[PDB]
Amino acid sequence: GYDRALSIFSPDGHIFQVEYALEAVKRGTCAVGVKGKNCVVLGCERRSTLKLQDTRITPSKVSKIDSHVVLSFSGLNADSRILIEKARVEAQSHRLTLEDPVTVEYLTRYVAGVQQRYTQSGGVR
Amino acid sequence: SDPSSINGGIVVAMTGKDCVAIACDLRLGSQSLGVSNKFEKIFHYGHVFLGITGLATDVTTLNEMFRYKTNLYKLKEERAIEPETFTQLVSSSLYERRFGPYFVGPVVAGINSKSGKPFIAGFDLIGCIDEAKDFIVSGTASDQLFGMCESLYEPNLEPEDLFETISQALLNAADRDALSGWGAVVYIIKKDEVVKRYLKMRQD
Amino acid sequence: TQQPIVTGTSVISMKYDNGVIIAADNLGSYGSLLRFNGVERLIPVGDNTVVGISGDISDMQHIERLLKDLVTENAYDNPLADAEEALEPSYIFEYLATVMYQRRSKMNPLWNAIIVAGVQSNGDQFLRYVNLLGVTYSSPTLATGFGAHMANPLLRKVVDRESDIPKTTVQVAEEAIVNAMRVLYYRDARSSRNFSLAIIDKNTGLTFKKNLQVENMKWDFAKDIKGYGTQKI
Amino acid sequence: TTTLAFRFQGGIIVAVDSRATAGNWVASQTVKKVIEINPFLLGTMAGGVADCQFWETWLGSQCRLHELREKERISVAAASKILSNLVYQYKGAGLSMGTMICGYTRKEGPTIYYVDSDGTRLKGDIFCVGSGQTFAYGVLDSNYKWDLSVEDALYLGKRSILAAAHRDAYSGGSVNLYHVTEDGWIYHGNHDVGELFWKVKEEEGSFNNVIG
Amino acid sequence: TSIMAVTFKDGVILGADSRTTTGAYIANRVTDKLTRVHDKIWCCRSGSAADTQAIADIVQYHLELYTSQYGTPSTETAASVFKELCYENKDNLTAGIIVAGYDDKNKGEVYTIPLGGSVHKLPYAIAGSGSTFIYGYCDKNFRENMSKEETVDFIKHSLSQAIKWDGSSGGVIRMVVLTAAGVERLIFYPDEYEQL
Amino acid sequence: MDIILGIRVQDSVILASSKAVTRGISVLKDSDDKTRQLSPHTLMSFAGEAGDTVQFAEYIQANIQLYSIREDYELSPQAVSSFVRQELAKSIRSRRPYQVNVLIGGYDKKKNKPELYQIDYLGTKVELPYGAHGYSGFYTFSLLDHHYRPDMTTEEGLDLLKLCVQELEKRMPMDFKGVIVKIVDKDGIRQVDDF
Amino acid sequence: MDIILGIRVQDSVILASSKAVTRGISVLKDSDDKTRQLSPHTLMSFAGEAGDTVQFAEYIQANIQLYSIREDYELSPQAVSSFVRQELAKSIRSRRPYQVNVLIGGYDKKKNKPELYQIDYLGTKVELPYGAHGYSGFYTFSLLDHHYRPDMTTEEGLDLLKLCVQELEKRMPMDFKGVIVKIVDKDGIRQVDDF
Amino acid sequence: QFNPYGDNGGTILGIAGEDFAVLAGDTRNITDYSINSRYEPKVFDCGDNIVMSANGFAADGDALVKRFKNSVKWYHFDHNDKKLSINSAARNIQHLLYGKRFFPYYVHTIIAGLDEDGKGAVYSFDPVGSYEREQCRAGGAAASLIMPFLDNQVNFKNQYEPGTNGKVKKPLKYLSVEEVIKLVRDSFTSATERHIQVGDGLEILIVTKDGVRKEFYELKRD
Amino acid sequence: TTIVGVKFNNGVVIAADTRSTQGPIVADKNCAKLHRISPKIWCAGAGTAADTEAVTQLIGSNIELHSLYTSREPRVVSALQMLKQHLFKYQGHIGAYLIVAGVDPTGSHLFSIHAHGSTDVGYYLSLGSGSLAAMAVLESHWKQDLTKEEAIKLASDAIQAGIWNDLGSGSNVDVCVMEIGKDAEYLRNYLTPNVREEKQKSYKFPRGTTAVLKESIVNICD
Ligand SMILES: *[C@@](C)(CO)[C@](*)(O)[C@H](CC(C)C)NC(=O)[C@H](Cc1ccccc1)NC(=O)[C@H](CC(C)C)NC(=O)[C@H](CCc1ccccc1)NC(=O)CN1CCOCC1
Ligand SMILES: *[C@@](C)(CO)[C@](*)(O)[C@H](CC(C)C)NC(=O)[C@H](Cc1ccccc1)NC(=O)[C@H](CC(C)C)NC(=O)[C@H](CCc1ccccc1)NC(=O)CN1CCOCC1
Ligand SMILES: *[C@@](C)(CO)[C@](*)(O)[C@H](CC(C)C)NC(=O)[C@H](Cc1ccccc1)NC(=O)[C@H](CC(C)C)NC(=O)[C@H](CCc1ccccc1)NC(=O)CN1CCOCC1
Ligand SMILES: [Cl-]
Ligand SMILES: [Mg+2]
Ligand SMILES: [Mg+2]
Repeated sequence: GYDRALSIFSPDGHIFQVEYALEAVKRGTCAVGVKGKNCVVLGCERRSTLKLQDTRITPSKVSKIDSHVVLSFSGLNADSRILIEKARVEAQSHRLTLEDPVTVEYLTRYVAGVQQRYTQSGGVR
Repeated sequence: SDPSSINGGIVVAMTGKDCVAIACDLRLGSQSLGVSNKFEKIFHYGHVFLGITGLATDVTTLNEMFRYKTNLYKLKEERAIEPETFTQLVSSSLYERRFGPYFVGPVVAGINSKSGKPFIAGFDLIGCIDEAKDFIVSGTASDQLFGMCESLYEPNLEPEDLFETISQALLNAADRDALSGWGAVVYIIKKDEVVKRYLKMRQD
Repeated sequence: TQQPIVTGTSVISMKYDNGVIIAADNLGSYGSLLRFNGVERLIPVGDNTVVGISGDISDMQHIERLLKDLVTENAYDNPLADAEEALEPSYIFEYLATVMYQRRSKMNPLWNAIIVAGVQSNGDQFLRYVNLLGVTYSSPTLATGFGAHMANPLLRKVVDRESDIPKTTVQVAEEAIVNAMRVLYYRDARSSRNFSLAIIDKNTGLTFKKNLQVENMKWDFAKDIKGYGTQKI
Repeated sequence: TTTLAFRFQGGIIVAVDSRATAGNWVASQTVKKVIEINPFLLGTMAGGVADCQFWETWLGSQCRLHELREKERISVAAASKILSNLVYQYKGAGLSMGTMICGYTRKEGPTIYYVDSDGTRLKGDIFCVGSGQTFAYGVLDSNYKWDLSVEDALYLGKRSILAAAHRDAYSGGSVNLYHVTEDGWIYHGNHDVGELFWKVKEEEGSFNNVIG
Repeated sequence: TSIMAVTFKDGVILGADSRTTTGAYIANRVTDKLTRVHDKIWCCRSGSAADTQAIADIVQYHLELYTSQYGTPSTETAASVFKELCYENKDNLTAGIIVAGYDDKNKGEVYTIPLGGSVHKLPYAIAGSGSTFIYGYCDKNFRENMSKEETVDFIKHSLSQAIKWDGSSGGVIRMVVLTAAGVERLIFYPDEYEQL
Repeated sequence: MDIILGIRVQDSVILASSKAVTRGISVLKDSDDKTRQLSPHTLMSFAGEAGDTVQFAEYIQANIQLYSIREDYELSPQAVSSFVRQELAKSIRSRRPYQVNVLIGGYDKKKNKPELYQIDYLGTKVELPYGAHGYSGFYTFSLLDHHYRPDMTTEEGLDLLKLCVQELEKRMPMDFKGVIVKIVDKDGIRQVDDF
Repeated sequence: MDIILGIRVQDSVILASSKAVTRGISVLKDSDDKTRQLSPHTLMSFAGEAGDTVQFAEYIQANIQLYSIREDYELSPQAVSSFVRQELAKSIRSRRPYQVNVLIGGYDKKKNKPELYQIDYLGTKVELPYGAHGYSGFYTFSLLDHHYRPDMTTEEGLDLLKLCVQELEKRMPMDFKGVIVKIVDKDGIRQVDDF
Repeated sequence: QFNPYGDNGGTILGIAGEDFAVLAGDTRNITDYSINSRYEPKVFDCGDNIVMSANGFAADGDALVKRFKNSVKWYHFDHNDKKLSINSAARNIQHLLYGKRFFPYYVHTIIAGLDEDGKGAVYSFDPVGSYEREQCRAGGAAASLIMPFLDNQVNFKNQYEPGTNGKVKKPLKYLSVEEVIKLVRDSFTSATERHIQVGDGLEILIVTKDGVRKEFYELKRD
Repeated sequence: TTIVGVKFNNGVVIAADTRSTQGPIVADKNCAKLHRISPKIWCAGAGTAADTEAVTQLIGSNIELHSLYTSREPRVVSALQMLKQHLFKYQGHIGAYLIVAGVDPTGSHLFSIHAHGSTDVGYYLSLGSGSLAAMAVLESHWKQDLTKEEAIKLASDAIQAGIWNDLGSGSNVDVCVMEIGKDAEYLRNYLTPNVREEKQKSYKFPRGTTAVLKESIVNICD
């Protein structure tokens, strides 16, 4: 198996691969979240250099993780699908064992834990 | 389906100074289910006492059989049967069913009216006589009774003291056995008086 | 899960004032067939330990190879291999006891009963038993198979407890062993006349006696025995 | 064993005996068959002692890890399901367990779950578990009402174990009582059947089958 | 057991070891397996000790009652009575018996009766668990019309080997000579026969 | 066959017996009377192996009726119970034993007392204030230990019996289709039609 | 576990499932719901080995719910039934197979038709107008062969179902403590509270 | 077919006092009807004032003691030479036993020592790891003989105050070390009389705050 | 059980231990295993206890009737023949293992009988679970031309070997000497090397310790 440590420290105490991953987020389309007194709203930008698009079938920017939680993102589109899939599976697993849907904090903690694991595992970016 | 441990129960006997004692519990059950708490296991034919443990139907049958036989004995002999002689009769009757036996553990106790000597005996299911100076045990808690008797017993105990020893032997043995208990009876037997006492014990 | 094929019968042993004695016959039985007659079942380890083995012979030969290899491995990087860091009887036993219990726990035992006899570096007598189940015990006298039933009673008349060990000489001890072997020839149907004996003394060391025979036997009274009950001829 | 627990107006009553057996040998009369998982959760034990004792104490460790991770006490449902999912993994291997997980939480209220070694998990108001469960049911069912007082409910639980202790050969020793409220579980003492039987017989006038 | 019977010029000789076992324990090391059913008609017993003894006792009773009415019975007649008991009770018996006897008309004769209860007249016969190891030896060394000394040596050497290889055989070698002269008992001890 | 119960009160003996007869996965009948009158003041209920039960009950009935005619006299409940026990005690060591368990309820006219006897297929006899055969006892005995008193009336005994049937209908796995109830007292034997 | 029934009528599918849970000689519960909603218009009832039943039902439930979230779309009853069959077909050659029999009732919104599937623990699937698992079928199939028509209403289907339960309560040996009834149609899944 | 279990006989006994605790056991070792050794100890000092005995199949017994002794050694290495309390030892032993739940150690285990308040403590285990603290326990071949005697003499079971109409029980009290040793000796002589696998010798280990003392007594050798 | 028989100059001697077992439990500590068939013919019995007593009493009864019928003292071979044919008929189901010995007009005799009905002759014999321990002693110390006192010593020594080494055997040694021309002497408890030591404590209870519910006088008279 491919083992190489890709995410490592530099002399100044930075992990460049993690910081360069932030640059990919900066390149991505804008996404905003605002919460009111009795609601939350998620807004997302879509770039207009792409005409002749089919909006029926094109992957939407906001994804349902469960019937009560949603997830939007900024950055590499392909990478986001992997996180969304893992989150959706964990959501159903939680309902199965705890007999209660996930809290938003719990779901976030899981997704964040996956992202962290990919910063100190060999052979992955 | 082990005939000797379906119903449960115990019997113990002891000797003292010019006296004998025989005791038993009152339980009759069907495996885990307790059914009756009035099922006495000690019987007597004249001055000779017989205790029987094991399969309850055979306990009843053998009592009825030995009443039958001792009644005829007395009519022909014109005297009461003695413990030594009755012991031989029990042995003969059990061995007669060698290859289809009564599933029982009998115990004889009494005082010979001629000599005055205290006498006890035990048997296995096919009739082997087990004579003893000190004590005889029988039933589903025989291991427990053997341990209690071997430590508590001393020779030449007075009737009042002997009562305490045999009662404590039975009670503490019964409480370590699931199929024994639910009450107890003790018989103190002197040359020409016999006292019967019911013991207070835990009812579980 | 095994069944034993070629088998060896009793191994007997005891302690005396200055050391230990051990013996076993030279037979390799194939069921009722007395197949092999030149089989040595006492195996020395150094000049201070003898291991006597009964049961399956193929498993015995495997244990021989393990002991042989243990000597080799102990000599590696060990300047004191023939002195302070030599193999003790207690080391050899504990190794075998470990193996026997591990094999039974894997449901694939070495089908044997083993007695390790020897003298320690401080002069103390060593005698301990181990079998296919991994069961271990020690006693002034030890025996396997039929020996346990017939030899032990005879050997316990000489040494009945610990305090009888200083009062027992090597002459008296050997006499009792040799007698016990004769009794086994009379009464064990898988024994032979030929046997080996080994003495380990704290002063005179290891003495290994081969090709011994059972002698001074009583058979003459057989001529007087006729029939099985009422026959007079 | 005989164990029970029932739900009522004033919370949950839990009652157990204290006998342990190996065949007909009475091995102990003083065994603890209730396990205190936390101030709001209880577990009852029937079947194999080692199995029950080992895995229910394991269950407590898993419940403690939940509240450390989630900053909140575990639900009775989630606690019972950890145990039922564990024993399901071992299904066929020969584990022997009849357990009841009892407790109170805000979202659930007073709750009882039956969990056993062949994987059965059931929510319910009344359960009796063990070799003497039928004897306990007989008394409990015939005297149960939802509107029982705390005092009367405690007694009925005690009296039901006593009934089983008397008739079942593999039940006895003493009765251990527990009451579970919105504030947590409360212990209501150890009661020896040696003294309790006669006390109940005299005061109540019951047990006329026995020689007084 | 190892047992055999051999005919020769002057009559017939029976031979046997003296070992009785329970598993691997020797219950008797000086057993007599050669047993009299009539003056000059004997038998070698193998198999179950209880069965063979009970059979031999019944035969001896039959031949004693035969003699009282019809005089001395033939060796064939004796074998027939053994057969009748062994065959009709084959389901309940474990007995391998050799029958041997001396007539003046018929001289020496040997009948063997295996487990099934069949009868076989032979010049010589071997049986028992130890016999398996000496089929080769006995076939190569047996001659007809041997002398007394030659026949004693043949049986001694044969049983020696049977004993050497069979764990269920051992002890002393008992023999019984049957001739016109009478009945002679011989015994041979381990120190002699082992080093042959 | 399955459920048979018995309760002895002050002045009477009450027997309750299930009405169902089931073979395989089919309830063949729901009105079966599992009892026989042995004499005017003695009643026997029964349960066990198919065929054996009725064959045994009627055999006992015939023998007791024969005795009554011969002596012009009614045997006591104690005497009848002893006869039945001995017949079962003989049976257990036969080539093919009777697999039948019975309850005998009777009123002794000489003693003016009700009597209830429980006898199993081995010939194990006991006199009891209340009794049951089979799995029924695992519920009813503990219940009766609590609610039973020795000085109860017949009406009180019927209410006590309703409490047993209700519990069995709640906790028993099989549908036994209710019970037929009969009372034995000084005036003989009668059936309760509405239960 | 024991009794599960299913009937497909003109515009709906009706599932009836027994409420009893019995272990040994004790009915531990009389209000057990032997079903799980897999999706808004699909319902699965189940019966079989203790533990296996609920474990299997919830495992299927989780997988179908996962699919719904991923695709934002409801799988057809036919598609769900095929997924369930394959899982049971895998199971039967495992080290320890799931011993669970199921009925799947659903309303296909694209076809505007009700559908009922019967699947056993081996993975044997069939689409049927009416179905049953276990010993229930030995009574209900012949009954439905007589009284069932394809154009019946939901109310007619409920009366037809009452006729089945009545027969089972008359002839079945065990007390199954009644049934919970649920209807699946164009408007989803609902429970009948008074049956 | 190979049978991995055997029975080595013998019996063991543990009693606890106010400031002490004893663990006794006979020295006889047997297989079937033969004696293997008249003196083969099976009660061991395991360190930290904890004594232990695992009676039944000797090979499993030795293995368990060996593993617990080693568990004490590593407890010191990993937790700065901290003393392993009797309650902690008991829990650790449950895990040792239950680890082989599906191929069990065939033994009855008893440990003895002082608790953290200095008071006497006795714990007892079944073959698969259940445990319970008690004042009193007998284990092994003669357990059924000795245990009921202990209920009567240590815990005063079935004994009432004379003249009180069986209403007042005999009050519980701690026994002196002298009185306890008397009960142990009598228990084993009685067991020797009526059980064939018990005899030869008796070895008692006493545990106080001062340490672990030994006493030996002869038993009948038949 | 351990039982033996030894021949000497002018007769024969037999011996036996006195332990009776019930599994691993000692039922009787001093039971008699030496049986009288006739005055000068005696029997040592091992195996099933009820069978050995019943078979010895039946043959003993028939031997007495035979003796009276023939006006002759009974012979050992007659007892032997009657025992073997009875045991054979029952195909081993009557579990009696006997050593038969005695003196009669023909001389002194020593035989053994097994349960299936086979018999053996010998100068020295041993039966029972401790027969191997006893036979080891007999094979070691037996010689031709033993005196009376030498034979008693050898026989009791062989029984002792069984007592100490066999778990099936124990307690005391019983002996019976049968010499030609003299009465047979039955030496009950010839050796008693297993006396129970003094107990450490008296377990005499204070009067009133046991709780009582009812008292009543029992009528034994007519
Ligand atoms: C009521 C009292 C009856 O079931 C309860 O159900 C209690 C449950 C409470 C205490 C948690 N159950 C028992 O007491 C339980 C019944 C039982 C027995 C065996 C298997 C399953 C259930 N008893 C036990 O678990 C006893 C506990 C005491 C201390 C002896 N343990 C044993 O019987 C052990 C271990 C059993 C075992 C399980 C799995 C694999 C192997 C073994 N067995 C022994 O100690 C062996 N035996 C004791 C008798 O002496 C010879 C050796
Ligand atoms: C050689 C040994 C083999 O051919 C000879 O044939 C001799 C014949 C001589 C003695 C006439 N055979 C034996 O010694 C014979 C071997 C034998 C064993 C079992 C069945 C058939 C043959 N041994 C015996 O007959 C002994 C004699 C006793 C010890 C004095 N008897 C037993 O071993 C009995 C036999 C019971 C029996 C079984 C089947 C058919 C008939 C009888 N068996 C036991 O006592 C069982 N024993 C219990 C303890 O465990 C070991 C076995
Ligand atoms: C030594 C001890 C063993 O080599 C001796 O051989 C002695 C012989 C003397 C006493 C004559 N043998 C015994 O002590 C003998 C051992 C034994 C056990 C079982 C079968 C054969 C031999 N003990 C007995 O025979 C006892 C005698 C009692 C203690 C007075 N009897 C039992 O143990 C009976 C055996 C009954 C039996 C029936 C059918 C076939 C064979 C044997 N068993 C019981 O009593 C056990 N159980 C008690 C509960 O009720 C049911 C029976
Ligand atoms: Cl023979
Ligand atoms: Mg109870
Ligand atoms: Mg002994």
